[PDB]
Amino acid sequence: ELTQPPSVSVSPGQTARITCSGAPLTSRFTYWYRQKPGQAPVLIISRSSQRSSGWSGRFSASWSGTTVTLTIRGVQADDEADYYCQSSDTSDSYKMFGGGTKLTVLGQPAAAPSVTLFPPSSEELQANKATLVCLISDFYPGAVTVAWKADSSPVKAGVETTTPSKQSNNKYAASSYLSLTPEQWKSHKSYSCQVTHEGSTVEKTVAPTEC
Amino acid sequence: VQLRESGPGLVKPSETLSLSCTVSQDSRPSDHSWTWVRQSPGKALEWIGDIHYNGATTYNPSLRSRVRIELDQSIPRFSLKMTSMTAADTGMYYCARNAIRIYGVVALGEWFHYGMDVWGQGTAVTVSSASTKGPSVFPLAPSSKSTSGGTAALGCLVKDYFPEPVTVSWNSGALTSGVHTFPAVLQSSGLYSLSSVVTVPSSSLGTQTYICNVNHKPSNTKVDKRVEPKS
Amino acid sequence: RPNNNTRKSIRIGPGQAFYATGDIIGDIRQAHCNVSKATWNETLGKVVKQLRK
Amino acid sequence: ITRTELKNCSFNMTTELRDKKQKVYSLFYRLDVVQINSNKEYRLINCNTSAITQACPKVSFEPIPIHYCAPAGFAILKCKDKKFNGTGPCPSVS
Ligand SMILES: *[C@@H]1O[C@H](CO)[C@@H](O[C@@H]2O[C@H](CO)[C@@H](O[C@@H]3O[C@H](CO[C@H]4O[C@H](CO[C@H]5O[C@H](CO)[C@@H](O)[C@H](O)[C@@H]5O)[C@@H](O)[C@H](O[C@H]5O[C@H](CO)[C@@H](O)[C@H](O[C@H]6O[C@H](CO)[C@@H](O)[C@H](O)[C@@H]6O)[C@@H]5O)[C@@H]4O)[C@@H](O)[C@H](O[C@H]4O[C@H](CO)[C@@H](O)[C@H](O)[C@@H]4O[C@H]4O[C@H](CO)[C@@H](O)[C@H](O)[C@@H]4O)[C@@H]3O)[C@H](O)[C@H]2NC(C)=O)[C@H](O)[C@H]1NC(C)=O
Ligand SMILES: *[C@@H]1O[C@H](CO[C@@H]2O[C@@H](C)[C@@H](O)[C@@H](O)[C@@H]2O)[C@@H](O[C@@H]2O[C@H](CO)[C@@H](O[C@@H]3O[C@H](CO[C@H]4O[C@H](CO[C@H]5O[C@H](CO)[C@@H](O)[C@H](O)[C@@H]5O)[C@@H](O)[C@H](O)[C@@H]4O)[C@@H](O)[C@H](O[C@H]4O[C@H](CO)[C@@H](O)[C@H](O)[C@@H]4O[C@@H]4O[C@H](CO)[C@@H](O)[C@H](O)[C@H]4NC(C)=O)[C@@H]3O)[C@H](O)[C@H]2NC(C)=O)[C@H](O)[C@H]1NC(C)=O
Ligand SMILES: *[C@@H]1O[C@H](CO)[C@@H](O[C@@H]2O[C@H](CO)[C@@H](O[C@@H]3O[C@H](CO[C@H]4O[C@H](CO)[C@@H](O)[C@H](O[C@H]5O[C@H](CO[C@H]6O[C@H](CO)[C@@H](O)[C@H](O)[C@@H]6O)[C@@H](O)[C@H](O)[C@@H]5O)[C@@H]4O)[C@@H](O)[C@H](O[C@H]4O[C@H](CO)[C@@H](O)[C@H](O)[C@@H]4O)[C@@H]3O)[C@H](O)[C@H]2NC(C)=O)[C@H](O)[C@H]1NC(C)=O
Ligand SMILES: *[C@@H]1O[C@H](CO)[C@@H](O[C@@H]2O[C@H](CO)[C@@H](O[C@@H]3O[C@H](CO[C@H]4O[C@H](CO)[C@@H](O)[C@H](O)[C@@H]4O)[C@@H](O)[C@H](O)[C@@H]3O)[C@H](O)[C@H]2NC(C)=O)[C@H](O)[C@H]1NC(C)=O
Ligand SMILES: *[C@@H]1O[C@H](CO)[C@@H](O[C@@H]2O[C@H](CO)[C@@H](O[C@@H]3O[C@H](CO)[C@@H](O)[C@H](O)[C@@H]3O)[C@H](O)[C@H]2NC(C)=O)[C@H](O)[C@H]1NC(C)=O
Ligand SMILES: *[C@@H]1O[C@H](CO)[C@@H](O[C@@H]2O[C@H](CO)[C@@H](O[C@@H]3O[C@H](CO)[C@@H](O)[C@H](O)[C@@H]3O)[C@H](O)[C@H]2NC(C)=O)[C@H](O)[C@H]1NC(C)=O
Ligand SMILES: *[C@@H]1O[C@H](CO)[C@@H](O[C@@H]2O[C@H](CO)[C@@H](O[C@@H]3O[C@H](CO)[C@@H](O)[C@H](O)[C@@H]3O)[C@H](O)[C@H]2NC(C)=O)[C@H](O)[C@H]1NC(C)=O
Ligand SMILES: *[C@@H]1O[C@H](CO)[C@@H](O)[C@H](O)[C@H]1NC(C)=O
Repeated sequence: ELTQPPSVSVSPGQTARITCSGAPLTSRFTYWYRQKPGQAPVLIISRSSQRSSGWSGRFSASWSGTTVTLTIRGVQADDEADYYCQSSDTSDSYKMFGGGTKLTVLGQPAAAPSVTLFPPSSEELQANKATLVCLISDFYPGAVTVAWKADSSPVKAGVETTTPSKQSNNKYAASSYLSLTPEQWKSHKSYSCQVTHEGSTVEKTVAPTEC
Repeated sequence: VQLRESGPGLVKPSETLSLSCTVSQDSRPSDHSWTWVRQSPGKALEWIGDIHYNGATTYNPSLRSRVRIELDQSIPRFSLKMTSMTAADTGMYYCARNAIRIYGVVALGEWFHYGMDVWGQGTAVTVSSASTKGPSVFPLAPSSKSTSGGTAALGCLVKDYFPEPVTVSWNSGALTSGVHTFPAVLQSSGLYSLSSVVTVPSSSLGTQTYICNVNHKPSNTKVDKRVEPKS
Repeated sequence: RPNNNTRKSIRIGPGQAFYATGDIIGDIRQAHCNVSKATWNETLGKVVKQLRK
Repeated sequence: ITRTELKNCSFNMTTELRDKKQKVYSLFYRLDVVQINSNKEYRLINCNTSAITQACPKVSFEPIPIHYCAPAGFAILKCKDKKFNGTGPCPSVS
């Protein structure tokens, strides 16, 4: 029943502090690792002798009664992901897992997405049903509405908007997907899907029979 | 050194699932003890047990009834099993190696753990009784203005797929300068709809308009489609 | 014994010096004695044979 | 901070001058020391029972062949019989 925090943050270019509390902290040592989203974790710190293992400059570790101290380098920039924590029971049988903290760096730029909104063109107008598309990405952070409209004023119409997910450099790229009939694609309006976060918010148009 | 997974990666809740991993070009695979881990959809990592060429059996006590691991002394095959328990826990299962160095004499307690140091390609496993109809090609039809470079969005989307894995390749992995892929949602049927637009240096394109290659892992996994020369 | 020890001489009284262990360099390990497993199984067999009669 | 078998122990002894004392940290082995009654304070096991005298460093403890030869007017009879069960009448004598 070890305890690793899951939500802490710190400013870039400053020393941080990672802990992991658990009673079976004797014959266990400490794991951590930083799994960037959708990737595989790597060695946070590795034992190459029975004495110690904080030789590399980037990271060091300290030991307390129960909580473990994962000190880190002075610069906390560019390297960010959630840091788990793992250890083994006293009987040298079992490996406990107990979460780990996702860290975010301050001083992040101001949110602004600018992707070109694609139209449903060239395959479904041949088929039975229209496949509606208005993919918006590269926002930071989320909590942005796309505001689907009827002609010049919004209407939800029950369309589906998916979940934000970080990719590349800590930038969520959820996207948004519409789903309706083809008769509506050529009976409703020319259609154009904007985005709204704060202040200046831009859009692009899909256009009808544009070829 | 190299190590990559194997197996289907999908199952119904009633039947036992069994996947494996393959290690090769390793200088010494026999002595190193390895264990498997799983990552829930709520992003909570978990531990399954160690095993050794020695023949040591150990797993997580919460999953003892389900898992029963096997070994191949000839060529390293890393089979795995999970019987009674299947649903909910379904997420991204991994392949890893729990490296071991020695501080002296084995069988004397002198074999300290190096820890996890090499991992697999990464595979995903979820439970859902629905099967896969498969993906069909679907271009996005771009439009370009006159001159001086500028914006260049061109996509080849696929609306229908059931396997969480999606393999994206623009001209069989020819362009790595810019590549982009995004996820989607379940809709009402449960077949998600993943589409990908690639940012390319487009001003005037001649017979280099780039194609798309599909995942489609559960079904026949090969459709090659070219976007229209609209540039 | 795998221990790599060091002579630490400390003068007690006028001339005498007490030679003790310093800090052990190059890891710490347990002492052991190996025995040929195949060669021992034949010796325990020859003994039980002549104890038999 | 985590088998043990040995102790990084210390004490203070006599120095070259009986007026002055000196602390030195040495090491000892388990079972050479047994507890007295925080901060562990130990004790040489021999001080409870008998004295102690360090062996000389230049003394070789390797066993070498030491013949036992008889004085004058006496002789050591050795048995040459291979199967000398117990002790009885050895027929082959030297
Ligand atoms: C009674 O029975 C017992 C039991 O059988 C016998 O007792 C002892 O048993 C011990 C435990 O088995 C054993 O102790 C260790 O021996 C290790 C030997 O390791 C061998 O394999 C290594 C493989 O690792 C590499 O490949 C891996 C994949 O294959 C890869 O994953 C890994 O990353 C590595 O790349 C080899 O590296 C290692 O090489 C040795 O032997 C080679 C033979 O070809 C030789 O070529 C090597 O060096 C040569 O060249 C160099 C450079 O010029 C010269 O300097 C050398 O003199 C030599 O010519 C090398 O000798 C083996 O094949 C040891 O590795 C291990 O030592 C490490 O750990 C100890 C304790 O922690 C350290 O003190 C030590 O310095 C080593 O690691 C430290 O340094 C490294 C280097 O940076 C650090 O990374 C690390 O963090 C540490 O700080 C142990 O010594 C005993 O050897 C064994 N006894 C004997 C005498 O052999 C007992 O002998 C029996 N008794 C009798 C009398 O019968
Ligand atoms: C087995 O046990 C033995 C015996 O250790 C015993 O207990 C320890 C606590 C110590 O008091 C021993 O004297 C005692 O016998 C172990 O052998 C000792 O191990 C310790 C481990 O810490 C060693 O301690 C380090 O000593 C470093 C150097 O100090 C030496 O010289 C001192 C006077 O010299 C002055 O000038 C020199 C430069 O010329 C400076 O380098 C030095 O700092 C002095 O200013 C003398 O008083 C000492 O006894 C010793 O002979 C010292 O630099 C280290 O202290 C630093 O760094 C540590 C981490 O490495 C850190 O933990 C300390 O807190 C400390 O940080 C600060 O450093 C400042 C420097 O000025 C100092 O002012 C602050 O006070 C200090 N912070 C505070 C507060 O603590 C260590 O103290 C010791 O040298 C070993 N024996 C010797 C040779 O004396 C043996 O290791 C054990 N086994 C094993 C293998 O572990
Ligand atoms: C007198 O002789 C009799 C002869 O019968 C002895 O009786 C048996 O003798 C055999 C002789 O080899 C013994 O040895 C072997 O036993 C294993 C099973 O042992 C497992 O359980 C024991 C406790 O009983 C435990 O000590 C072992 O530990 C091994 O594995 C652990 C696992 O750790 C791993 O996972 C953990 C996580 O859980 C990680 O943290 C860790 O890093 C690692 O990854 C290791 O840590 C240990 O170092 C050790 O390796 C085991 O858990 C059998 O499996 C052996 O034989 C079988 O396989 C071989 C190989 O294929 C095959 O040839 C053979 O036919 C078997 O199928 C072997 O039997 C028995 O323990 C012993 N006891 C029994 C059950 O009767 C008697 O003990 C002797 N008396 C004395 C005093 O020595
Ligand atoms: C230091 O002075 C001591 C007191 O004069 C010496 O006496 C004892 O010596 C033994 C030798 O092994 C030490 O080891 C302990 O022995 C006790 C004996 O208890 C046994 O009998 C009782 C009933 O009479 C029974 O209940 C127990 O189960 C035992 O069968 C053990 O109980 C301990 O576990 C341990 O083995 C003693 O520590 C030591 N002290 C005493 C008062 O027993 C000692 O020999 C002198 N020096 C040393 C330490 O060797
Ligand atoms: C037992 O411990 C002793 C002392 O540590 C070991 O002796 C050391 O062996 C090394 C082998 O390379 C010697 O070489 C080099 O010395 C230079 C200069 O001091 C140093 O910078 C290198 O890192 C390296 O140590 C070393 O001089 C020698 N003595 C010392 C003072 O360390 C010995 O090797 C160990 N066990 C045995 C018997 O091999
Ligand atoms: C020989 O070593 C012993 C210890 O085995 C010395 O006795 C006293 O040991 C304590 C242990 O903590 C020393 O600690 C000091 O305590 C004072 C007051 O509580 C504190 O202010 C210091 O910071 C330190 O913690 C103490 O110095 C030492 N002596 C006294 C007067 O208590 C003994 O002194 C050593 N040599 C001999 C036999 O004189
Ligand atoms: C070596 O082998 C000889 C035989 O060549 C043994 O001599 C005989 O040993 C047996 C058993 O020890 C004796 O029988 C017993 O004698 C005891 C009295 O000593 C008696 O209490 C028992 O009821 C039983 O009769 C036997 O008398 C003895 N002598 C002869 C002539 O057979 C000898 O013991 C073996 N051990 C040695 C000496 O290494
Ligand atoms: C002892 O060491 C020698 C060194 O050549 C080795 O040949 C022999 O097998 C060893 N015996 C054992 C079992 O310790």
